[PDB]
Amino acid sequence: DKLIGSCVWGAVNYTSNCNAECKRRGYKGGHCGSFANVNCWCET
Repeated sequence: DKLIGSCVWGAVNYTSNCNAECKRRGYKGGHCGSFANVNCWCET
């Protein structure tokens, strides 16, 4: 998975629309994961 933004509010590069963000960038989709779902991971 490609990381390109923080799912948790406060962290640098915050992006709530993880799914849309990934789609907009150039990935099929995206989903928040990692520790406490703080990182947004784009489905490669």
